[PDB]
Amino acid sequence: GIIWKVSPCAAWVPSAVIELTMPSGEVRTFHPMSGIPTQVFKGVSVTYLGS
Amino acid sequence: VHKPGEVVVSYGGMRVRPKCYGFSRMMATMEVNPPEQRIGQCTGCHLECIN
Amino acid sequence: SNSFSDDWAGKMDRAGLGFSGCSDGCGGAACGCFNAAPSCIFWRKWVENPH
Amino acid sequence: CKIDGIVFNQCEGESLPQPFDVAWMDVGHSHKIIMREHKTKWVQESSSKDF
Repeated sequence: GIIWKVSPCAAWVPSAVIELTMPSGEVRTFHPMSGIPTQVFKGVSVTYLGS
Repeated sequence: VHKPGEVVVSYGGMRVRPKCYGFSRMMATMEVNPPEQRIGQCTGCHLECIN
Repeated sequence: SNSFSDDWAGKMDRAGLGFSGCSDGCGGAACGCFNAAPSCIFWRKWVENPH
Repeated sequence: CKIDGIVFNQCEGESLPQPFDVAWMDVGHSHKIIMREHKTKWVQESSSKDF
């Protein structure tokens, strides 16, 4: 086989790339869909929507 | 043995191994903070002119 | 809706088929009966005619 | 604020009679941990002890 994984979002909204700096000194990456009020969970903080 | 398997607790951006995962009833306490405050105070009222 | 065994069993009601219900619950040192869990309250409504 | 006399958060005066029931896990340290927003995970692997 040659296998394909597929998903029907059927939409397009702006998003960006974010790197984060915990005051302790941790650095954890993630991709927020900040055009949609999505809530990504990590550690203690959560980032959300933009313009 | 007829067991489900090992447990891992992931809790808000963390990955932690439990020695013993369980639920139980506990003896606790509750607090209260009294509501309300009051104010009054002299004011200067005078009338220069009237129309 | 007619007897109300809570306050003196069931008798003539000076209301015409008023309703019944519980409510939200105060519980703690403020209401003073020292249980944590809330308390139901029973209420009547009269449709009345003095003169 | 107060559990079993052990401080959880120092506050003002507190009542007493209240049974209390939340989940908990132990990770090898003195203070127990409680949760309400946790996600568990079940993995079983061949461990010589688990036979």
